[PDB]
Amino acid sequence: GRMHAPGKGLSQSALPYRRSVPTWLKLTSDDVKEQIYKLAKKGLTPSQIGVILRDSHGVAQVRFVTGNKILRILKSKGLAPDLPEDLYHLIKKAVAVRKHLERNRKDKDAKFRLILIESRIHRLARYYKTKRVLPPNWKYESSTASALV
Amino acid sequence: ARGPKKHLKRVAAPKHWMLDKLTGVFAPRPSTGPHKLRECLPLIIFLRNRLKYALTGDEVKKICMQRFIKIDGKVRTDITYPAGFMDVISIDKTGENFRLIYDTKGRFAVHRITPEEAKYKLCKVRKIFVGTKGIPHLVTHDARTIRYPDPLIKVNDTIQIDLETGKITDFIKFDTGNLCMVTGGANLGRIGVITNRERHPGSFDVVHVKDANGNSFATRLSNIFVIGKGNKPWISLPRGKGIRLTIAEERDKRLAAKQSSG
Amino acid sequence: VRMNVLADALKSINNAEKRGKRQVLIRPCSKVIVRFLTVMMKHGYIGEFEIIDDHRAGKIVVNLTGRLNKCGVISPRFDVQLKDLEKWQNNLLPSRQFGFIVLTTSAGIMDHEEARRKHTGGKILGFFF
Amino acid sequence: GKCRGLRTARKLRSHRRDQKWHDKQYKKAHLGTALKANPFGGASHAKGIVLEKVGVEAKQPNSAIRKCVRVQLIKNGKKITAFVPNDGCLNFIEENDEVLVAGFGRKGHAVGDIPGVRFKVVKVANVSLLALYKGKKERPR
Amino acid sequence: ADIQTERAYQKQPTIFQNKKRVLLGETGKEKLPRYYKNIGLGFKTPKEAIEGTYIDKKCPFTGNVSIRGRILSGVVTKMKMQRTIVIRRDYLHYIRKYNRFEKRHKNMSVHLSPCFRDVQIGDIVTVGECRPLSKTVRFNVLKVTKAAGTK
RNA sequence: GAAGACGGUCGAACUUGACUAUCUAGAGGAAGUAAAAGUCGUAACAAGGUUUCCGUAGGUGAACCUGCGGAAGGAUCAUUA
RNA sequence: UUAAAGUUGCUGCAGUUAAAAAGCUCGUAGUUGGAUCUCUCUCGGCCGAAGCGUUUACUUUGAAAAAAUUAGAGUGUUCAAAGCAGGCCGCCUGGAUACCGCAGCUAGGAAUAAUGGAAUAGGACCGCGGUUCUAUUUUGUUG
RNA sequence: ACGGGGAAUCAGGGUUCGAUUCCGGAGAGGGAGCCUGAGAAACGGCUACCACAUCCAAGGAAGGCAGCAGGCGCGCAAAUU
Repeated sequence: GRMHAPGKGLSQSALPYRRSVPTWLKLTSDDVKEQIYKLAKKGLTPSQIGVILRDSHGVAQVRFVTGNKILRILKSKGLAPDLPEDLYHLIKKAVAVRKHLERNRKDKDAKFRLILIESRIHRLARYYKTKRVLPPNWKYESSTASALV
Repeated sequence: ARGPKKHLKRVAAPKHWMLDKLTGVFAPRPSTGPHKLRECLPLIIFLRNRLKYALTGDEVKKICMQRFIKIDGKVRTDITYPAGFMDVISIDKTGENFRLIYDTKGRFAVHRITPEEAKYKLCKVRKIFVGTKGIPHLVTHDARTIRYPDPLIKVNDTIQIDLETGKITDFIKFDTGNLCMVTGGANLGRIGVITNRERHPGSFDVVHVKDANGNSFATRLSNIFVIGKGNKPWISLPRGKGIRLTIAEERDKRLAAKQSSG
Repeated sequence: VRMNVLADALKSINNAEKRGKRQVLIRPCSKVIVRFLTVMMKHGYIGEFEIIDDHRAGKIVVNLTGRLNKCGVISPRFDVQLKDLEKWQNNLLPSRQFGFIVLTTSAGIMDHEEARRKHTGGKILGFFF
Repeated sequence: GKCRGLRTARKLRSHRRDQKWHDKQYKKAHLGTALKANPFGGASHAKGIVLEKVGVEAKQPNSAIRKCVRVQLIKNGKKITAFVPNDGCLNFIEENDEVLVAGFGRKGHAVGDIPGVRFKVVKVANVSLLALYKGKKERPR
Repeated sequence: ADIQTERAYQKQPTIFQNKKRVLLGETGKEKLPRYYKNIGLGFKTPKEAIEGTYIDKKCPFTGNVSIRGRILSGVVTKMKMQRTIVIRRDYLHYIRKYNRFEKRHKNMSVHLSPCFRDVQIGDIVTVGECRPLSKTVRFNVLKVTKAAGTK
């Protein structure tokens, strides 16, 4: 059941049992990594690079071809962002709710909807401070967030 | 309180003295001496209760005051003098000699002994220190200090004291394979061979002992008294040989020993 | 959320002996489920079962005999000394003749009659009769 | 449902000792406010001095006059209406007499017919009422 | 001068530091011999105890204390005094009626020697019992292992 | 080497303030309690003769009445292309 | 005052209408958390030292836990409650034993449950080189 | 509320009592200070003060039963100078 919603919805991806790279795929792991470096130099997230190779280049799982997954390729080449992918998209979303909120003060919908985006940020910042992906003094302050994204 | 106690209640007495409940409020309260008051048998209990020589605590006074009683070869006119382990009680008017050794059940025993054995006793070495222009000393468990000991006497060994002179004759060292008696705890009065000694630095050594039937037990190191070199005891032993019978076969001994009657 | 996978996999096979079925599906399986199920099988309560291996966490299909009255879990897994096993098998079992308490000792997941022989305490996992 | 963890004994032990307070049998014996309100102070009996003989009326479905006695207790000065039990037992009592009083039997509640009366006379003038009623003894003056 | 911050002269009291020397002693080296000792329960004396210049009369490696009794442990919480820290010990107390436990904690003020420098809060430390060092302090820090979130 | 004094310290206790707490004399009125089978309506239980109940504001001899907004624990589980 | 009282409920109660679910949601502490991993080096006489391994909880053993009370063994107080006595024709006896929570010592087990161990490799194991300090034996003693 | 050893009840879990003869603490009307001594802040020792109170020739003198008995008071409530 979804965290800050009353919906108990079931929709996801179903990975197959056969874990091997299939027969027709004529891309080696070095060629896939070379594709990933260009698609990251274009300025895409790890969640967007895995889509482009699936749709156009026919790569089902990059973890199945290369042996490593997407983020551990970019963080080993060096072309990786400091704050992670999902924490960025929450901080960037809480900016646009907060930016729109100074225009319309009476909107008590997005005033409630800001706290849910707020309370998801501290759930992730706690996790990243625990796993030491973030420095242990990083805090979300509501005024500096226009220069974090 | 303010200053030391001079009475002993009866229920608060040591259990092994075997004083009954209804004879009085007070128990004999051992005098200060060589032994701890929990580890001793006063001379009033040896004469009145065990030997049945006296009948009241005034007849023990009348017996001891005729100077008929020597404890370790010195005449004792205190009826609450604490006699303890390996102490020789010589009564010369009758001709008996006793040694205080524990038996298998955690008490003392009336152990009559031959006057050829009553000229010596064993002691256990407790602290060894030098001093006073470099002269070495022992301290045994009777507080007997014997200056100029043998250099191969160390702590936890056993000396053999000559009781007329006070001097050491020969000793046993603490090793494995030596015959030992347990003088404290729940395995008290038990005789076995030292198997093993586990060291716990900053705490107590545990000394695993092995019976003559195979019954292994352990104690702390301070409840260990080396009696013999090898397996031969340098003193005599009581009627039971320091080997504790479980209560089933202790029952079987009675219900088979009554069948020798008629 | 699913706290206690062994709890949901025993009330899945409790609720189907009621309804009279001959097979259960119990997903997901841990290996505490397979040890518990093997103890019930060795005392004739269950019969043969098959571990379906998807790459995630297996499911089990268990063929049922009609012999199990009750299958239960104790939560939390209290610690049980061997001198305190009689109170547990008097609160949980229907008689002195049948029924078993499963506890996880350091010698393996076992009964209460096995744990008495090998002289072992453990933590109580559950019961069946 | 109840909490059921293995480290939850402080939640369990302290929920009970707050929930124990809603038990009126618990509270009336642990709060202390009903033992300073008790006229005895937690004694089985007490002595007093008879002020007057007020006789009080029975409750609703049955009619009589219960003969009582207004007592003023010695040990704390409190006043008490106690019931003189059998028949012809007010005729052993005069005013200003010393009376040992008991409870009635319901532990500080009234006993059915009599309204608001929680005590009964036991002895008058240091002789027993059962000794006077059954004629075993004589009233001492 | 990096030691003598006090109003009396900080001096390791067993070591004589005014021995008369000859011309190869004044020209060679100004060598202060240091007093250290071995705590007897398998705690290694640090090299800072053998090479330092700190002076501490309650340090268990260089001062006048002997470690005897219980050897315990705890994690650091507050280092805000002069030479002493606050550790908290965590334990579970069994309640018999409910057959359950409860979280419990107790604090200890404990002396930290200057040989254990660069100690951060939140790491496990072994403590050792000695005589009273102050009104509340009776343990001395013996070895400092670092929390698992270090490198 | 006694009496006695200076100074220090320990400290019972005393005096007067403040905060209290408790034993004690006094008109006035105050609230609930023991009953009441005393008088006017009949609010409620039937569609209880204004369906009832809930919150909230106002007015009275009073049970209450009325304005707003709910609920059915309603007197409808339903009203026709 | 205890049982009766499953009317205080850990075992083991209740919460639509009988007394009772917070108006709704977020949230720190607390409580609870999904699969997964099959003992060796330097010495003494092959057998002991010394080290461990990431730390514990758990479980089993040990030793230490005052007597009296409680349980329980023996014993015809004339029976019994008691007592620690007694029995045989000077001798032969007994005065046992269990239990003694939590905390602290000890040793075996390794299932369960917490926890570590290398991810910008200042990682393991190897032999290679450098820098600083320095053992105490070596030159019949002696500087 | 002196604490334990323990006591009552009890299927299992529990609940309540433990002033009371054994161990440990404290205290001798209330606080305080000492002398002697190995040991006391001792009360069947002393010095004060606060509280009671005995003799007196009115100047003075002596006190401490929560020891055993016994008395009064208190009280529902407890034995022989």
